[PDB]
Amino acid sequence: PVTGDATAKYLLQYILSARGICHENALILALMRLETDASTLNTEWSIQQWVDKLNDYINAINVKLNLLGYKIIRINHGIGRNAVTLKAKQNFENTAIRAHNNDYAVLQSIVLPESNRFFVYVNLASTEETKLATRFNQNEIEFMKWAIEQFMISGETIVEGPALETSIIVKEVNRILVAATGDSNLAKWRKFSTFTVGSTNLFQFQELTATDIEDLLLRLCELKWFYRTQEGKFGIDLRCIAELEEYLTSMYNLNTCQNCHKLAIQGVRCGNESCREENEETGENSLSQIWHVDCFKHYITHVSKNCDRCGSSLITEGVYVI
Amino acid sequence: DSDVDLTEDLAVAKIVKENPVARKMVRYILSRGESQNSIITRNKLQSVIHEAAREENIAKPSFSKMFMDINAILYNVYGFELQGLPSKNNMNAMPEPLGHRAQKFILLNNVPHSKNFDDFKILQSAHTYEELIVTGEYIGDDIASGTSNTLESKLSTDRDLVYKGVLSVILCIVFFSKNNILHQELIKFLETFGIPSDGSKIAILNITIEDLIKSLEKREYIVRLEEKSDTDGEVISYRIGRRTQAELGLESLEKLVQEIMGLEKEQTKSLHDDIIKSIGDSYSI
Amino acid sequence: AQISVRNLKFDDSRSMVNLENIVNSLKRYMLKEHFKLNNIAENRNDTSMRHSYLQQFSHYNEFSQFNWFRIGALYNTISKNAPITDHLMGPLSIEKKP
Repeated sequence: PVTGDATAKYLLQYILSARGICHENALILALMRLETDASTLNTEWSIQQWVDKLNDYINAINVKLNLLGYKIIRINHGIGRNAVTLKAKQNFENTAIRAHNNDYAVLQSIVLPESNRFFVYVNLASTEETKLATRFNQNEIEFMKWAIEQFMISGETIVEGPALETSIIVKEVNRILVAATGDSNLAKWRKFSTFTVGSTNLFQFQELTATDIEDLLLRLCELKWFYRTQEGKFGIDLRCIAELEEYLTSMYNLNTCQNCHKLAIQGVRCGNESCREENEETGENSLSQIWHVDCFKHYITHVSKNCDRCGSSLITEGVYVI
Repeated sequence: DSDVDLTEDLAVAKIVKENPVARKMVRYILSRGESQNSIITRNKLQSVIHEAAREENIAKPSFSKMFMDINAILYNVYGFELQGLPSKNNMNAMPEPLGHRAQKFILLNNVPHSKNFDDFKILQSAHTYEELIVTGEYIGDDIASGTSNTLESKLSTDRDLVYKGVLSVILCIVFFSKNNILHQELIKFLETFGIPSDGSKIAILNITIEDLIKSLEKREYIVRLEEKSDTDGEVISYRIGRRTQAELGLESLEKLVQEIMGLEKEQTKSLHDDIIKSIGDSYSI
Repeated sequence: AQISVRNLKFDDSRSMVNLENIVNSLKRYMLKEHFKLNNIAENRNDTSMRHSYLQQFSHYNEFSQFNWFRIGALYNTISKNAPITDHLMGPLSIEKKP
């Protein structure tokens, strides 16, 4: 552990100091910012080589922590391409020097716009008989369970009006649709699927009062578990599903995306009425046939543009999910 | 030389495989030492060791061997070490850390701090502050959005950040105040920062000043001196807790104070001894 | 040697920076206090002369304006050798498994 293991220590500390979730471009920037001292200049390196080295380091860390009961999973966000790249005025790296949104680059000038996968720190021991103590007492754990219950329950809707809120997901979906074909016709299907519906419904909780619920939910959002959209609705963040991939998929039957070992909660869910089998009482892609934004772009662009769920047209497709 | 890392990983893997309870014990330590960010006692360590050994029916490993294994694994993967803590009664009556017999411990990452990466850390942490509370506002239900941290950001919570800043400034005030400051005097100095001294809860932390100080003491950052006296009343003075002594080293404090005032590295002379003079006997060394 | 170093006290108007100078230099982090919003720069005054630039720092007049996040990063990142972690919830993850 002269110098090589120090880089692994620093990468683990940086990934684990961001409340367990941080941006792959940030990981690459930090890796460069650290290796700049390991081998002097550190200039004869390519972006793909940097990504490969980062992936190798993360794999080493993952194998090290797997025997310890921890893992660093790489989970793709619901949003992708430049939509996640924009962040807050693209990447941060006026009257005062504090405004350096497009300065202080690691090299003389380098940009890493490509960004599609997030790094998350979780544990695989579902039972977890050891880690029972937590800053959150049983009351707010029950509140968390009830909240998540409502978040996944609200995903089923019968019909919605043609009121297209200008969210960051719908804009990307429309961009993908126009990229596939610039018809700009009435292909924006009206039905809305909402897994993130904060409309004072949570405040109806019984055990905790309104002020306590507000404080607890504000703290949870501050801890990067539930995210608030621009309209004021609450939603579970990427890390929440990343940690509870098995729990959500086990205790409920939420449909999986085109990937056979990944879970999706936002994107496009055509559904219509020709859902696979019958499940128990719900349809609309109850069991499968859901796609992420990036997955949707990949599937539409490539062969089999029409949905494989007994065949469907692009006009009936594009059921926006939020 | 290059194979040293690989052989060390193999050795720690063999150790943890031969000691399954070590994984659970490391998990429990890493969880409890941060749930409240407090100190861990020797009695608690012994109790958890016995409980785990009885549950797993494995022969109770020696305490020293378990401590060494935990330290080695933490250094290998997390870089953390459970350095010993000098007894609180030593001051009230180079010291090697008596880990094998220390009464209390606390997690500490031993990776040496670099020279300028922390600059990137602080820049990332503080860049967004201008927009988190622009015009005196704050994030939460009070506004229509709560993604001020973007998809992710180094600011972390912004609740623990303000707490750590308050802790750092309180330590700086106490350290250089002849390592002895009265409670009323401490409140008076803190009032220069705008913290409400009338008992009203502070904005960001949502905690009252008295409750904040009580929590700080409960975390052992500063130890209260209840010097009861009839003439001067119940005057209370705050000392530096052993946690800070074993956590905020002299070199670390020197770097901190140097970079607070932003003086050039060239004029670092006359500062190492000046800081030691100012601090006094705050450390049991 | 060390006896003299330890015996000496502080808060006696020591040459470079005393407690008041230390605290006002800590308050010197005004990159957001008034630089960002008010656009007003510090009034430069142009061993004891080094502290002449710190008198004006005592006009905080409020709390929220000052940058507490920056110092919150100075500490817990530079010093204290902080082993901070995420502290993921366990009770939510545990399964009854009847």
